[PDB]
Amino acid sequence: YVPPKVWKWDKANGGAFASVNRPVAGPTSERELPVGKHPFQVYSLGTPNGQKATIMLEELLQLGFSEAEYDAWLIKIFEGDQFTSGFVDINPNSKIPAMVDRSGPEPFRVFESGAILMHLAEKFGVFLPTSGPARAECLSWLFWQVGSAPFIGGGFGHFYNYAPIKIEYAIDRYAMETKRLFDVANRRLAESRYLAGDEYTIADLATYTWFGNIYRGEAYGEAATFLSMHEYEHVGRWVGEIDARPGVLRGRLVNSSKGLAERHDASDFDALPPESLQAIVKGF
Amino acid sequence: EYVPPKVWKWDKANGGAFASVNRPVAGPTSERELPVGKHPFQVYSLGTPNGQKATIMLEELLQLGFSEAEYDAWLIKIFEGDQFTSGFVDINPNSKIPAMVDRSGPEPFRVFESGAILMHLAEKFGVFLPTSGPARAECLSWLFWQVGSAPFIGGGFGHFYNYAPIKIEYAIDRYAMETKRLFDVANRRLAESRYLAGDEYTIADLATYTWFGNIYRGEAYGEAATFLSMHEYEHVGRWVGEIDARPGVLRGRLVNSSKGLAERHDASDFDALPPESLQAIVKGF
Ligand SMILES: N[C@@H](CCC(=O)N[C@@H](CS)C(=O)NCC(=O)O)C(=O)O
Ligand SMILES: N[C@@H](CCC(=O)N[C@@H](CS)C(=O)NCC(=O)O)C(=O)O
Ligand SMILES: N[C@@H](CCC(=O)N[C@@H](CS)C(=O)NCC(=O)O)C(=O)O
Ligand SMILES: N[C@@H](CCC(=O)N[C@@H](CS)C(=O)NCC(=O)O)C(=O)O
Repeated sequence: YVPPKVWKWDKANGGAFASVNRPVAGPTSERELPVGKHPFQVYSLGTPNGQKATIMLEELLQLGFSEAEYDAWLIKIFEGDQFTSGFVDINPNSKIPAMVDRSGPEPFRVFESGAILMHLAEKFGVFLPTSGPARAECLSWLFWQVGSAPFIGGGFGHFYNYAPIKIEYAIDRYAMETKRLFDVANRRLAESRYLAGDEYTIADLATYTWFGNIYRGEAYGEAATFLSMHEYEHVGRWVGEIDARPGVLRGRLVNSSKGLAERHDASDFDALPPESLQAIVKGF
Repeated sequence: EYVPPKVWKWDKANGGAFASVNRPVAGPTSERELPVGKHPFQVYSLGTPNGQKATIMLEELLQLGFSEAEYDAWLIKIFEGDQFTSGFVDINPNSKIPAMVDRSGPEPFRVFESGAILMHLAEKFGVFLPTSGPARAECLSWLFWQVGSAPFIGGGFGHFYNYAPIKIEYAIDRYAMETKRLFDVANRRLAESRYLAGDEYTIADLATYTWFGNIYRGEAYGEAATFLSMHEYEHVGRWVGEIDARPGVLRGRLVNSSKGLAERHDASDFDALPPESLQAIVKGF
């Protein structure tokens, strides 16, 4: 194989995502989004990125902020729901999560999980230092997470778990980088309880959804063995602490095949068996 | 066909040119302190698109008269492992450029990641980022979009098309397709808006412009502009052309660059270059 002078879209690419991945953006059909009664309207799926948004909102509800009540509407990314006119209008990039803030007289969109986390942390004044050097430390780790997850999911996850052919050079490239990123976190968590200081912030939440899912064996087949996750004992400590947070236990279940399809009221969780909200096990 | 082992082992080089630095472990590999100059901001960087975000931002602030944005930009040679000295790891645990130390107050502190540097500076000086209101959310959305998507352009497309030792059709196709999709996102936005997050230039534009302009104008990744049909993105081209004319862009692009200044330690340093370099875009080597 020799790359052509001009790339053309003529072959399938993406494995399980080959029915949605395209070289062009924009909507593929006309459909409006549903709107509920609560101030925050979230359009998402319970992947690590969706979980950032729904955990953040559940964290705010644990603190008593009624302005954080939310409707979490299901977006099925294997089905192309991210390409409806209504979804593209709230996220031009056609990825979950995306949100509409309806808490004021004029609604507006917020897209990208990092922007959603920042927006909510700034609105309520929690989980992000409002000023001082600690703010810069938190932002540094949050942007680090956003800039590095593509290597873990779009790189390692894709080539290890979804690509139709196993490609040694690509698997090696992204397995190596994923381990390096876990080592960055592990070395930080050897010296600090949380990534950006002594307290849990949005930088921890953002990293945790990805790292905990991989570390505890729930993501990408046998990846936890493949990547020698046992090496990262400080990551493990921090995953265990965050796993225990009530807002994490609730938020991780939203838009999830193992939890709630959607969330429209706090009482929706009463439909689940009590075991679904109990401690995330660590052993085998 | 290849069969992955049960447990991954680091048994083969990976990275092409970058195989002399890419590792599955983090942390410092030598003890060396960072140099420190006289100015309030100390930047440790290289004039890649990500380094240019930092140096352009500082030059934009100096363009507005903010003397508190004066800076030393020290060169970090990423092919040679300068990013793994103890001094550099101390300011960026992730060992990537740009990173900086804010020495403007009584206690210095690190800021790492280009997006965090842009936000830190925009918040400090109250410019290039709406301080409140729905426009702030729009700006942050586009800025995080840039940071979350550049890995597909550089770590995906650029790597497989330009650096990997073997041309891998599936990987080149995956990331060429995604790079084009991201250009199309920007192109469709810029068809309806002068800038990404509204009518005015913000840090979201600066962050995206360094990458998109370098690819679009033909200076990144060999023949990528022809390969990716850059001529298709006329609104990206219009926006690149507008940002190209800003003096802070023209100066900041030249910092830590093999076609500009190796380092910046004072505003007069630019008088070492041909004067035309400050007046029109210079394409990198
Ligand atoms: N940088 C983005 C990444 C979001 C992302 O990868 N979303 C995925 C699910 S986790 C998605 O919606 N993919 C749809 C698609 O690629 O078509 C963020 O942090 O929100
Ligand atoms: N178009 C995407 C569809 C899959 C997708 O969006 N995956 C998510 C995780 S479910 C991902 O890798 N997100 C990267 C990030 O968060 O930056 C692809 O082909 O990789
Ligand atoms: N998300 C990071 C990406 C920074 C990045 O990719 N830095 C590259 C040069 S542009 C680097 O220093 N690479 C060194 C290495 O990989 O060893 C940011 O926006 O700052
Ligand atoms: N370790 C890196 C070294 C090269 C590198 O860091 N490249 C930069 C551009 S020079 C990149 O793609 N950064 C991704 C980003 O900005 O998110 C690799 O092999 O990809």
